[PDB]
Amino acid sequence: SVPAYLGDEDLTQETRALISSLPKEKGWLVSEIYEFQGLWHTQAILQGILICQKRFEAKDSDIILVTNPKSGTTWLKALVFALLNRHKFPVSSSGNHPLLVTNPHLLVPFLEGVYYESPDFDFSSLPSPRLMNTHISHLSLPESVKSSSCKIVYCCRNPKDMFVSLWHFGKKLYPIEKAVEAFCEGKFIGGPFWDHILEYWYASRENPNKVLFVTYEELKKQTEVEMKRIAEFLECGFIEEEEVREIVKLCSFEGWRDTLSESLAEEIDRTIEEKFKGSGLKFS
Amino acid sequence: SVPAYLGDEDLTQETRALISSLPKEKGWLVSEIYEFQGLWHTQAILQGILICQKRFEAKDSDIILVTNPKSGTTWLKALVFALLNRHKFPVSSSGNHPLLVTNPHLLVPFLEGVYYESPDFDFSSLPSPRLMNTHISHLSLPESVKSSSCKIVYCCRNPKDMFVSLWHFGKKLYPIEKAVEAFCEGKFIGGPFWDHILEYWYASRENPNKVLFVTYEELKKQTEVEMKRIAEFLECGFIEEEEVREIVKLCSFEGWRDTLSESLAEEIDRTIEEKFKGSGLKFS
Repeated sequence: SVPAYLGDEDLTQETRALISSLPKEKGWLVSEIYEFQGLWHTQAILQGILICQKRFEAKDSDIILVTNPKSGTTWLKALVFALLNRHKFPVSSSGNHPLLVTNPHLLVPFLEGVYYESPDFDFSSLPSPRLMNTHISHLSLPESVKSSSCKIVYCCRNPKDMFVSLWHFGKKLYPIEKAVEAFCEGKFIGGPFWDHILEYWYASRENPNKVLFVTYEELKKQTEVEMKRIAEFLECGFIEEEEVREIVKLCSFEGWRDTLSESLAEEIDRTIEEKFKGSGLKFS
Repeated sequence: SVPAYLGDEDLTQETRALISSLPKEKGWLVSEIYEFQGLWHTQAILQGILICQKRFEAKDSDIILVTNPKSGTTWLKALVFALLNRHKFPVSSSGNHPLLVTNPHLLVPFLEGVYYESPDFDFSSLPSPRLMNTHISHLSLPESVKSSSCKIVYCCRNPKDMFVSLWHFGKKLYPIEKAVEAFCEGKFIGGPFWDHILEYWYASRENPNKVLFVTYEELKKQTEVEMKRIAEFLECGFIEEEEVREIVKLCSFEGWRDTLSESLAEEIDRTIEEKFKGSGLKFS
């Protein structure tokens, strides 16, 4: 009858009611999720964001990569990080490049977990500009990130793709057809999914100098194309074609299509089209 | 005729000669390795250690995991980190546990790369006690780590195992028989290998309250056994049997034996036995 007990008890001696007052669901998949600023968070993700907002101090030099919960981010982390550092750490430095020395999930911090398990971590001690990547949805960014001039890179994956993500946990740690109902309803780890996509979409169309929307499927189909387009969203000059090829070349060392059945796909397909009808965002 | 150029140019405007004065090798596998305090480092690893020593401030509360270059450390990182945090983040917290929210290579920092690519990073901002894990060999520890009371966990893998590690790079980025000659000679990324093992061995036998030596092969054979032994090297009380089982159980979601031929194995086998003859350390 009490939220779970996770870390830094101290900062929880005066902050533990807000959490215990939000709507929560249930089932067996996840324990006690809570609805915060419009979305349902696992208790873990929520305690983080909660300070992740109270403390994060953006810098116009930052660059936030936004992705969905549980889908791999390696390549998305290794990729760009390699793009920015082409002179600091030449893409030709092979074994000396940060990607051949340090795991990509230490080089590009997930605030959420940084603030979750290490609430005192000092991001101001990392080098600027900064590269990191998060799960949050628009309307929950650190005041500066919103009122600052960094650069947003939103990396979207088809829901049916993001769905399998959350599903995995339910496989590792009410069949799949049930979990889909929840996903499509929106009271599911990370949803209602059609908003953990549409505001960064309309966010990109509205203020294209701060927010960029890239589909993970196109990032894969034409990697060199999308990268040329990403580097032109937060840079200041020209980028050779061979520059982009040298980067992807370096990063080469880093689904539903086989998990859902036609009906559950169509089911999500029916909600995609609907939720995304008229918005301009069409899913392949 | 100049070492490569890697990051923070600033701190390299007065420090760049030391590097350019150490012995170096060659071949094609690696570019320009340098011998520092007895060992050969890739240029990257060396620039790190170099400040990693000038700056790191140990805390008797720390805990350093020492491992060899390139061999996977996930499970070794996920494992212990889970052991210490059994109350801060209950092993039963499943999806809320730091291991189901943050990649294990961000939770347990590799100083080397932290100091390499982020020289200003403030480790004093992480929570204590601290968990991190490094590649260095004994005689290169931060003054405090040596003159402090933290706790060393050295995780050794058979050389022929560590060898394949360094070899991999030569596969991704002079056949294998040649690389073995270098490994066995010692002027190879990380060697002379029989010392990136024997001082933490005699280090453990000499001061068993600070340095522990665990073979990765036993860590695998009897995971619950070794863990009970690790937790008793840097703790202060009793640990249930089911405690250890709950931890490994949680971490379950996280070679040469097929790469070397009998002759090259025996070749390294001939050097193991020799280098390790009389020392007490015998390899299976």
